[PDB]
Amino acid sequence: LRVGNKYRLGRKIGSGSFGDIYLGANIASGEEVAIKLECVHIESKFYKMMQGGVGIPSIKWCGAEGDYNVMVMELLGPSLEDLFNFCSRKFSLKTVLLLADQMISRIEYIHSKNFIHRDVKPDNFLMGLGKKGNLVYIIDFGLAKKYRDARTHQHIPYRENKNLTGTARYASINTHLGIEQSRRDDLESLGYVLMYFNLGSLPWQGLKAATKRQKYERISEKKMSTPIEVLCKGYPSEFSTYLNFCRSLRFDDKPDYSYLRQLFRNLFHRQGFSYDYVFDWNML
Ligand SMILES: Nc1ncnc2c1c(COc1cccc(Cl)c1)nn2C1CCOCC1
Repeated sequence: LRVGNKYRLGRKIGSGSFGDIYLGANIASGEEVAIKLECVHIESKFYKMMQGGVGIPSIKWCGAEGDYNVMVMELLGPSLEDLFNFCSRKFSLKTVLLLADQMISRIEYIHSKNFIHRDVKPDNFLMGLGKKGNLVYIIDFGLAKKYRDARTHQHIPYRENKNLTGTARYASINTHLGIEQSRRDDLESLGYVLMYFNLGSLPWQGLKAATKRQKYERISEKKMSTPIEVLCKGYPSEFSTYLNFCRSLRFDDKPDYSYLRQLFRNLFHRQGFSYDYVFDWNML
């Protein structure tokens, strides 16, 4: 159905607690686009304030189309989780390091603009299209939220007893504890995703859990009993240094992004990798 006067709806590509994603187009220009339908805005504030950033998708139209809330953004490519499968869920160290630099930068971008993602995972990272093909994009469906006042820059208050927000498998340890999330948390999650790409699955993954709750319970338990040095055994120390650093951050602490990025470029240099920017999936 014709929506936003100029966008034709189309096949639905994905469902989610967030709503549904449909492929669609622009009757006028004819540009493939993605559209999200939500049962009759917090995501809108994040996008229009991340606008212009590298790896931040463009929103082309916001509003209600009858009983639903619409959001149209530029079409992007596969997610890192899709590519992970395309590559037998085994990423070379180089691709992991290549991705690590970009992903740390997106997160820092969101942070420099008073927001925390809160659901950092393979699935929320999509590759660009065309010549933006090697650019990693970050997508927010609705968990992004301010962590400081745009004006004053006062960091939001500390809080406990909060229910699990974002995916359990990649959640920071304090999130599991019910602690208000902050920048440190977006980073820690990224820590687990990076280890997830090296191992192929985290040790708290696929836990025999009778019910939902017991599920988040077992994962939380397994995550807190798995020491970093055990989780990263057999891999470059940088991954241990990364996770340990994030887990050290105070609640309102400002992360040292460059230190983290450099942690991985020092490792890139020492492996002797070629600086040819090619990810595993564009190789034979
Ligand atoms: N832009 C996109 N281009 C190609 N594919 C896409 C997307 C989005 C985000 O689309 C929107 C549109 C408006 C608002 C919001 Cl949040 C998200 N998701 N997906 C896939 C859906 C199925 O599962 C994996 C990702």
